[PDB]
Amino acid sequence: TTKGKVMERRILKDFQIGFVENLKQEMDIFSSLAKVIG
Amino acid sequence: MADQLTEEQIAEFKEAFSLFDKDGDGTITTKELGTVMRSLGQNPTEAELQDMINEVDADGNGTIDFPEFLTMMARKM
Amino acid sequence: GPMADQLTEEQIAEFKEAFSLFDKDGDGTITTKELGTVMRSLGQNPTEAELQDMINEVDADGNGTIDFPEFLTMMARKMK
Ligand SMILES: [Ca+2]
Ligand SMILES: [Ca+2]
Ligand SMILES: [Ca+2]
Ligand SMILES: [Ca+2]
Repeated sequence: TTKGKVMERRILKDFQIGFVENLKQEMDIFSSLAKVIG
Repeated sequence: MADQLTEEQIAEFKEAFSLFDKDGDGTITTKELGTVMRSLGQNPTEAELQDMINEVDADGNGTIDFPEFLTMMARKM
Repeated sequence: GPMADQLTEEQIAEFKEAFSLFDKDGDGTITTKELGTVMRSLGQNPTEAELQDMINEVDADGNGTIDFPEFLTMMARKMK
């Protein structure tokens, strides 16, 4: 159970959903994407 | 990129898939992602969960299957 | 058309992550269809020609799709 939860947390971090939600709010898609990473 | 995976890595990613595929139907949905996230103290909105599915839903069928899960896992190594 | 003078490794990792959101099937290219899918998530409804215009201005070798070297070159450029 603890081993499974550690695996789950690691995989969820792989979605980078905070970074992805940042793009979506910012949205010339490629310029606006440069701004988020800027 | 999924082809460059060892037997042990595939076996590991298969086990990881089943942790998310709560009903064992071969797909991960927004609801299954939400259940796991909340069990780890995260409280995503429905829109965030759909965005997460949309990140890796390559065939656009609305869920994550094991091929898509393996592509995600392999490319992020 | 140079890339930005200061291009950090972590910015490059974010470019890879952004590329992977377009290239969902992981074949190393972005097609007009994959671009349209992502922009429809954004609330835009581009035409099949508008999509081809945006592909064409990133597509440095003119083969009709965007690979990661092309994407990264354009991104570090717009980073200025
Ligand atoms: Ca399921
Ligand atoms: Ca799918
Ligand atoms: Ca692709
Ligand atoms: Ca090209």
